[PDB]
Amino acid sequence: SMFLPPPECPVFEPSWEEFADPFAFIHKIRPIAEQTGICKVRPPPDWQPPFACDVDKLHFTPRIQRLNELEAQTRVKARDYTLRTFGEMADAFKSDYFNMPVHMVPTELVEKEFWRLVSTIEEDVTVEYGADIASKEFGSGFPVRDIKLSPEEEEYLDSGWNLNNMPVMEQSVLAHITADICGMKLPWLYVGMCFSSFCWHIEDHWSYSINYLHWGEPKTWYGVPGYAAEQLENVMKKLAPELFVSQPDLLHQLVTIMNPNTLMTHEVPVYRTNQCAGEFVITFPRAYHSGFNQGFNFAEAVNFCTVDWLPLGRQCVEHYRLLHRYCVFSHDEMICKMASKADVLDVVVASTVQKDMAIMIEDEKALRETVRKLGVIDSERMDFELLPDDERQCVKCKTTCFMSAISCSCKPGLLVCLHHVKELCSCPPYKYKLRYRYTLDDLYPMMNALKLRAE
Ligand SMILES: O=C(O)c1ccnc(C(=O)O)c1
Ligand SMILES: [Mn+2]
Ligand code: NA
Ligand SMILES: [Zn+2]
Ligand SMILES: [Zn+2]
Repeated sequence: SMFLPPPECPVFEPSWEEFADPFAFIHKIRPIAEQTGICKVRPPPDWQPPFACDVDKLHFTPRIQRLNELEAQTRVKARDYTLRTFGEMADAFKSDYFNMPVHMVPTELVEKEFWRLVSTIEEDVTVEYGADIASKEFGSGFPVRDIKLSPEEEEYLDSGWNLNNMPVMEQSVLAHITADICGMKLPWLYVGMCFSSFCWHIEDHWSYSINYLHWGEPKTWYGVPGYAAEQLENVMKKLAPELFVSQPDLLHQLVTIMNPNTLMTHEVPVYRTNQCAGEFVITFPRAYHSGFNQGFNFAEAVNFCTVDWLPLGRQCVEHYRLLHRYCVFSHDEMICKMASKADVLDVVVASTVQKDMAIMIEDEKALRETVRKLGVIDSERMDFELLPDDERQCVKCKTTCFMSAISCSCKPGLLVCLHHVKELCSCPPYKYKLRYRYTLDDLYPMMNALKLRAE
């Protein structure tokens, strides 16, 4: 009556045969899990990657978090903690909050209380949360090559489910990107405490994510399937329109806490789960998710992109354009990079890239015909991939240009994409130049190499 828990998301317990290949498994469960947005994966009982670190030498500065439903928070960014001192703070907080030992506090009660707490104006509870990229100063919870490693660690070094591997494996198309995009290739570490929260969001470029809880108390999740993404946004926009004002850049994205019952009242499907230590949660493309930690814990997560994802990635960039949102990378640049490496691509990958590339080329063909009819005549080849991102964003829609753009000597350095030829300046279009990475004639042999590779 006060909080009605959403239905549970799917839980999978793969055999060791099934577990051997994460991408095969994820493809397999996808028909089920994409209907719920998130799912949980329990590894085989003896898959137990060793965790080891010194709690006194690991330092980080956490973000302070107010817990108010519908209040704006920024998706990225008062004191430094070691893992030990954060833990001591975290345990004391929960212990004092409930006047109980921490293991005795029912997960159902922490959940109820979380939603009461964020709802109540009179309550002004603040907590702290660590969110930080895998670095030399704070490394992965999974074993990596560096130290002399134990046989136990060597067992899990090359695991597909070791989250350092998944990104740079042949089957995350993100692995092929040469643009560093560190925020999307490197794992992130999350040190949680009771009620510390992640707001409703989807991943950049509508990518997958995979989250492993190394140890500690559970992480509570809510997820919405990709097909219902715009439904959720419509609900949120009505209740919190300030979150939907356009952002000056990626460092100013606004997100918020919102009761899943509010979504369920508006017929948005929502699923929940308690992720416990040693379990994975996978989020699917464009699947909204949010949650909070039950207590002191330690999680690790990374984004990835399968061949299943490529056409959604193209759709995402089109969606970003319509919203004037910045891109993390150029999707077309990634496609062409892969084409230029057709001989070493996996064959199913080559086949899928070929299909996306065919759409890209046909769309590009139409756009160039349109701008020619606008009276843009001069053109010059341009290696867009050499420009810093902030030097190749469309003035109007902020898209990262790669296939082509329009420039005018009138405004040096400024570019518009071919959708916004009329937004560059007031000179007549005969003064403009079409800057292009490839002629259409360059592009067809590139696609053809993919075809040969694919057979
Ligand atoms: O704080 C987390 O555990 C979490 C969960 C899902 N997603 C994110 C994220 O930042 O993408 C963070
Ligand atoms: Mn996320
Ligand atoms: Na509150
Ligand atoms: Zn544009
Ligand atoms: Zn001009």
